[PDB]
Amino acid sequence: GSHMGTEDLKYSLERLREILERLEENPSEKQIVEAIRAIVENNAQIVEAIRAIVENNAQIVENNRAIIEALEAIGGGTKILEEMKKQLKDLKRSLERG
Amino acid sequence: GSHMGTEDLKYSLERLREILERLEENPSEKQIVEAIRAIVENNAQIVEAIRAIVENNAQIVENNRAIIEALEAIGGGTKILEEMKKQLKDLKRSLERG
Amino acid sequence: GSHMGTEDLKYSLERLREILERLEENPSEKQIVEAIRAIVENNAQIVEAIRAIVENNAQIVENNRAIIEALEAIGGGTKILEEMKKQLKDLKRSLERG
Repeated sequence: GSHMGTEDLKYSLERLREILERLEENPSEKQIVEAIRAIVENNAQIVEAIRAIVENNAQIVENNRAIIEALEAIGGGTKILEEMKKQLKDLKRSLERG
Repeated sequence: GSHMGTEDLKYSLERLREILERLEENPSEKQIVEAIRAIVENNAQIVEAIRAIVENNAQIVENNRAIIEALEAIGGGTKILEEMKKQLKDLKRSLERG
Repeated sequence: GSHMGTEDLKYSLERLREILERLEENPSEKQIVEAIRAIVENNAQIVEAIRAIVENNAQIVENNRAIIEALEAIGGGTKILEEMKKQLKDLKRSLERG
């Protein structure tokens, strides 16, 4: 699995903090570059973490549509059909984004 | 549409990577500032990407409530009413956050 | 509440922008470190904002499962049971991630 945890992001930034503190205490070209490096890598980690979450969210959206279809089946003939079908289409719209 | 894709974030960071590599190979005031600039802009892109996603998530939460109301209708008289109504309120709580 | 708003992230980055602009206009060791500092802090804010959102999303996933159980109850005997139960398990999988 390529899924990244929220805690994983935190731990990476804790290291970044250390580097920052070292930079502030003893400003230098080395510490500046190392600080930037860590930030650049961490930025990727954040996006990658978001990616996995978004992909999961997409599955949830699809799952939500499955509920509607099942609901409309057993609720067949009930007014709710008029509005629940509209929601399904809206979920599809969301499904195609991420 | 102002929606930003996950891939869009990646591509921006790929450019950032290039700048980092140039910085590391040839440290300089120019490369430092340019690296920082790219990071600052990319940070905005991440938040803006999150914004759109969160706004979509808010709509999903509202949509989830719509399912409950439709469900409670056809399930009227069924015990589930006691608990499903509690969920709806919880979804509302989430709806008002983002 | 420890929940952070999307707007909160924006406002922080607006300050970061100002620092960047000052850096670009007058490059200096001071502005470089201050720019990095702000970025490091803002990176934490982004992750913390994500954390709260993800935790909320987890609750939504659980809530979605509650809908299924209520649906399956009133729809008992209906074919939908075969597929809706599969979704519930998939939601559980998502619930255990974040």
